Amino acid sequence: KEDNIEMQGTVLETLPNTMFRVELENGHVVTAHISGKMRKNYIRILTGDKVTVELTPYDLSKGRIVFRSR
Amino acid sequence: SMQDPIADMLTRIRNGQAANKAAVTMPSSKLKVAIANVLKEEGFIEDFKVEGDTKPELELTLKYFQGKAVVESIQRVSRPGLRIYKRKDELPKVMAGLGIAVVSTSKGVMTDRAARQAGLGGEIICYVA
Amino acid sequence: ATVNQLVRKPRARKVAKSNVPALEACPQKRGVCTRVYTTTPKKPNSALRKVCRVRLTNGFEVTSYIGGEGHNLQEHSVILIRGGRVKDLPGVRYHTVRGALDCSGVKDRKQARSKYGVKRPKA
RNA sequence: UAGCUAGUAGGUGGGGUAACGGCUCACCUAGGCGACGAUCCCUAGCUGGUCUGAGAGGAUGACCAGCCACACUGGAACUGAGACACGGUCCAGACUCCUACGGGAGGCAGCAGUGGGGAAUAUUGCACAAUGGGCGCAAGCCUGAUGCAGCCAUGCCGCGUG
RNA sequence: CCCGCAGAAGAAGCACCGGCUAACUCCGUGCCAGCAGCCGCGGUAAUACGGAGGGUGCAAGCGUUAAUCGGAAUUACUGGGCGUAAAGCGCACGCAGGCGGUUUGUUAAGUCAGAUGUGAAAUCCCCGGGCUCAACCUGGGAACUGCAUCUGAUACUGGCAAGCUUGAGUCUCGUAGAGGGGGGUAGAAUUCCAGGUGUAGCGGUGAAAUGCGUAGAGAUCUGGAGGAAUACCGGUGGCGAAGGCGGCCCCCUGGACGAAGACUGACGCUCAGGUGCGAAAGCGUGGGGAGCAAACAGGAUUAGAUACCCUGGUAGUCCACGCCG
RNA sequence: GGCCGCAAGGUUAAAACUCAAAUGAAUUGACGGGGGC
RNA sequence: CUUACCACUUUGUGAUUCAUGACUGGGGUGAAGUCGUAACAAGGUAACCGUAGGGGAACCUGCGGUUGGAUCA
Ligand SMILES: NC(=O)OC[C@@H](O)C[C@H](NC(=O)[C@H]1NCCC[C@H]1O)C(=O)N[C@@H](Cc1c[nH]cn1)C(=O)N[C@H](C(=O)O)[C@H](O)c1c[nH]c(Cl)n1
Ligand SMILES: [K+]
Ligand SMILES: [Mg+2]
Ligand SMILES: [Mg+2]
Ligand SMILES: [Mg+2]
Ligand SMILES: [Mg+2]
Ligand SMILES: [Mg+2]
Ligand SMILES: [Mg+2]
Ligand SMILES: [Mg+2]
Ligand SMILES: [Mg+2]
Ligand SMILES: [Mg+2]
Ligand SMILES: [Mg+2]
Ligand SMILES: [Mg+2]
Ligand SMILES: [Mg+2]
Ligand SMILES: [Mg+2]
Ligand SMILES: [Mg+2]
Ligand SMILES: [Mg+2]
Ligand SMILES: [Mg+2]
Ligand SMILES: [Mg+2]
Ligand SMILES: [Mg+2]
Ligand SMILES: [Mg+2]
Ligand SMILES: [Mg+2]
Ligand SMILES: [Mg+2]
Ligand SMILES: [Mg+2]
Ligand SMILES: [Mg+2]
Ligand SMILES: [Mg+2]
Ligand SMILES: [Mg+2]
Ligand SMILES: [Mg+2]
Ligand SMILES: [Mg+2]
Ligand SMILES: [Mg+2]
Ligand SMILES: [Mg+2]
Ligand SMILES: [Mg+2]
Ligand SMILES: [Mg+2]
Ligand SMILES: [Mg+2]
Ligand SMILES: [Mg+2]
Ligand SMILES: [Mg+2]
Ligand SMILES: [Mg+2]
Ligand SMILES: [Mg+2]
Ligand SMILES: [Mg+2]
Ligand SMILES: [Mg+2]
Ligand SMILES: [Mg+2]
Ligand SMILES: [Mg+2]
Ligand SMILES: [Mg+2]
Ligand SMILES: [Mg+2]
Ligand SMILES: [Mg+2]
Ligand SMILES: [Mg+2]
Ligand SMILES: [Mg+2]
Ligand SMILES: [Mg+2]
Ligand SMILES: [Mg+2]
Ligand SMILES: [Mg+2]
Ligand SMILES: [Mg+2]
Ligand SMILES: [Mg+2]
Ligand SMILES: [Mg+2]
Ligand SMILES: [Mg+2]
Ligand SMILES: [Mg+2]
Repeated sequence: KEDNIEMQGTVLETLPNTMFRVELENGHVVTAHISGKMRKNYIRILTGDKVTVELTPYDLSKGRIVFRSR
Repeated sequence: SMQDPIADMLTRIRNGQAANKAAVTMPSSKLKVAIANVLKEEGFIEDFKVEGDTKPELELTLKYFQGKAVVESIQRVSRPGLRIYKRKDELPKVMAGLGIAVVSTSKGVMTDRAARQAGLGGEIICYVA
Repeated sequence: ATVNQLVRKPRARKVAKSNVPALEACPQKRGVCTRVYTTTPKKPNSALRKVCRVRLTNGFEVTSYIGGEGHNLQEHSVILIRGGRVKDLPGVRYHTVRGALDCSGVKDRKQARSKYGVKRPKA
C-alpha cells in the first residue's frame, strides 16, 4: 500500500472464480480479481473494457481491478 | 445350548422380580441350592424348596417390601468365558457394603464379609444389591 | 469384541501424524528463498498476501508466510522458518522468523516487538 | 513373508577344551523346527528408572548405578592367572604424511582443542592438599581417575532493585 | 563468615485487553494494509488491523516453535458399538480351536492360606538431622504388586473311573406340500404354409411417416409345421439352507411335523483356514429359433435428440456338457 | 503384490493429498408438470 | 619345501533395493470458463443394484432384482 502503483488496462478474457486476464498500458499481461464494492454492488465485467488496475511492487504479474469504464 | 446354569438362575430371579411373580422354579442343582441358601439367609428371598427325586425342581419365593422388589440388581461374575478369583486382600465391596457378593471358599460358598472374616480368597459367583 | 477375539488380535492404537513434516521434528530449519511472490486468500476473506518458496537444508521445498508489514527478501536470501499454518492460504504450513539471518525486523514497530525482531527504542 | 533345515535331528568310536556339548571327524539311523507364527524383511543396545495419568495404561532409556558390545574397515594369533587386547603384534584394504623414490610412519568413540555438519551444546586452566588405583621395605614416583576453577538465565531454589 | 565507609545511592522487563480467557477508549484506517488456536475480524464512529492513554498477568524473566502424555469412554481389560448414522460374510457343511447337562469317588494341575529364600545401591513415599531458610545432602522405615520352593485347604474349574435321563439321536404309525432329477402328454394363443370365399385397403400415432397389398393383402373358414409358456383355481397360501419352486400322468429321491410307546446314554453348541450350492447378464463347443429384443437400419421430435415414440432386426433368450462366482 | 479365470474380471487391500465437516431421525414453513373438499 | 581351512579380490549369473528419469495415467481444490439439464416433487421417461452394448459430456437401451416410489383419480 505504501507507495502504491496505479495503472489502467484492458480485460482480454474471462477466467473461472471471477478472476481475469488484463493487458497493461505498458504491454504486460496481469491476472486480476475484483474488489469488494463492485462485488457488493453487483457490477459485472465483460471482455474488452478499459479498467483501472492497482499493482504492488512485490509482484507485478497479478493486480486488482478498482474501476471499470462502464 | 445351556452352558451356564447359574447365570440362568440369576436371570430367572431378575425377570420374575420385574414381572411381579410370587415364585419362580428351575431344575435343581447342589450349587444352586448353596447359592439360594446364601441369598435366603441374607434376606433377599423369603424361602426356597426342592421337590422330586427323579428330576428335582428348585423353587424360590420372592419378596416385595413396598410393592417393589427387594432384589434390585444381580450380575454374574466369573462367567464361563472368563473366570475371576480374588485373594483375601481383594475381596470386593458391593454398594459400599450395603449389599453382598457370593464367593466360593475351600470352605464352601459364603458372602465376602464371611470370606474375609475367615481369611480366605475364592471365586466370585455374583453381585447382589 | 469378545475376549477370545482380542486374545487372537489385540486392539490397535490410531497412528498419529505430524502436520509439519518438513521440520522433521526440529523446532526451526534454515533455507534459501528461491522465489518471493504474493497470493490471494480463500472465499470469505479478500487480500493480497506475501509468501515465499524456500529450499531447506534437508532437501524439501515448502511455501512459507512472511508476517508483518513490509519485508526485504530476495530470490536467494537465507532465512529461518518455524512451524505455523496460515488458515486462508491453501498449502502454506510454515512461517518466516523475522529478524533472524537475512530477514530483517519490521521497521518502527512499537508493540509486540519481540515477535518481529525489533529492538527496544532508545529514549 | 507359509513352509524351513543335509552337520540339518539323534546314535557309536576317535580327536579337542579348564570344563558339558556336532565342539570337530569317520560310520549308522531319517529325523528336527512351524499357525502356541518356524523362515524371511524392516527397525532397536538391555535394566533400575524417567514423564504423564486417579488408575489401568501410554511414551521413553539424557544425567547417576548394574549388564552387554565396539576401538580406521576385514582376517588371525602370541604373551599371560586373565586379551584374541582403545594409547600391543602379523596380514589385507582405504586414506593421510616423509623420502635419497630404494622404501618408511599413523589411527582423539581419553582430556583440552581444530575443520565440517547443524536450529543448537564450554577452557588447548590449577593440584595431586582430599578419596581411589599401579609400583615400592619405606621414603617416594605416577595418575586429564578425582578434587576445584573458567564459560552459558539451560534448569531448580533464595534475595535485592529501598 | 565477622567488622567498618559513602551515598538512595550501582540494579525492571515481556506478553495480552471481541468470546473460550483476567483487562477499554481515542485517533489513524476503509474487506485496503493487516491479525488469526478456533469461532472470525477489515469496504467511513473497528473495544479484533497500526499508534497512544489506561488496565490485566507473569517478573530476571517473558513469549513463539518443536516433542510426549492428558482432556479422548476417540482401540472402550477397568471402559464403546453393528435395522436406517461406519459396521452381520449370499447360504450351508466341517477339521484345528473356544465353551459344556447331572450324581458319587479319587487326584491336587488351576485356585486359596502360611513359611522360607530372593526382589543391588540410587530413585519414589514417611519420620528425623545439617547447610542462615530453600534447592541440595543425609540416618532409619515403608515399598519394590514379581519369581522360586516347602507345608496345608478341596467349594469351583481341570484330569481319572463309574453312573443318570431332562440335551442330542434310532425304531413303529400317520399328514401336507409350485422341494429336486428323468420320461411322456393335453389345451389355448402368436407366426408360417396350402386351399376356398372375398376386394381393396391394412397397420401406426399427440399428428404423421417409414412399412405391407391385385403376384389376391387385411377379414373369414378348413388342414398342416414349428417353438416357447402354463387362462381360472391363486390366497390375505405352501415348500426350500439360500438362490428359488406353478398344466396333467408315471418313475427315482431329500426334508419337515403330530400321537403313543420302546431303545442309546451327553453321543452337545459354535467355527479361523477348507469344501460345496449360488438370480440375471456374460464366455467355450454343438444343436434349435414361434414370440420377443441390446447392437444396427429406416420414419418422426427438437435448436440439437447419438433418447423417450413408430416400422424392422442380429446376439441373447431355449437345449446338452464345461466356465464365470 | 499374491491367489483364481479361456476372457470379461473376482478376491485380499494401502498411502500421499485435501475439508471442517459428511451423516441419521424428526420439527416449522415454502414448493410439486402430487391428492381431496 | 609342500597340503588343507580362509579374508580380500577378479570374472560370469541371479536376486534385491535406493536414486533418479524420456514418457504416460489417473486424483484433489475452484466466488461471475464453455455445453447441456442427469438427480432432488410423480424432477416432468420413478429412482437405485449387478451385468452387457452404445454416446462430447452430464447419460440411453436390453435382462433380472429392491422400495431406500407418487396416485389408485
Ligand atoms: N427437444 C425435444 O426433445 O422435443 C421437445 C419435447 O418437449 C417434445 C415432448 N416429448 C415428450 O414429452 C416425450 N414423452 C415420452 C414419449 C415421447 C415424447 O412425447 C412433447 O411435447 N410431446 C407431446 C407431443 C409432441 C409435440 N411435439 C413433439 N411431441 C406429447 O404428446 N407428450 C405426451 C404427454 O404430454 O404426456 C406424452 O409424452 C406422449 C404420449 N404419447 C406420445 Cl407419442 N407422447
Ligand atoms: K439304561
Ligand atoms: Mg557325514
Ligand atoms: Mg564323542
Ligand atoms: Mg574320548
Ligand atoms: Mg542402531
Ligand atoms: Mg484417562
Ligand atoms: Mg497419580
Ligand atoms: Mg545407556
Ligand atoms: Mg524399550
Ligand atoms: Mg552422551
Ligand atoms: Mg588391539
Ligand atoms: Mg590396551
Ligand atoms: Mg573386546
Ligand atoms: Mg587413542
Ligand atoms: Mg574430545
Ligand atoms: Mg569446532
Ligand atoms: Mg555451520
Ligand atoms: Mg595415595
Ligand atoms: Mg606422566
Ligand atoms: Mg593435570
Ligand atoms: Mg543463576
Ligand atoms: Mg555506609
Ligand atoms: Mg526516593
Ligand atoms: Mg473477560
Ligand atoms: Mg495481536
Ligand atoms: Mg486496537
Ligand atoms: Mg485477534
Ligand atoms: Mg500502550
Ligand atoms: Mg484413553
Ligand atoms: Mg462409537
Ligand atoms: Mg444411507
Ligand atoms: Mg449404514
Ligand atoms: Mg443375512
Ligand atoms: Mg462371499
Ligand atoms: Mg472339537
Ligand atoms: Mg461341568
Ligand atoms: Mg496346586
Ligand atoms: Mg501363595
Ligand atoms: Mg532398592
Ligand atoms: Mg532444619
Ligand atoms: Mg537417603
Ligand atoms: Mg523394608
Ligand atoms: Mg471333577
Ligand atoms: Mg395426412
Ligand atoms: Mg395368398
Ligand atoms: Mg418355511
Ligand atoms: Mg419323500
Ligand atoms: Mg459324562
Ligand atoms: Mg470360512
Ligand atoms: Mg443365463
Ligand atoms: Mg424398437
Ligand atoms: Mg429426513
Ligand atoms: Mg430432469
Ligand atoms: Mg455406434
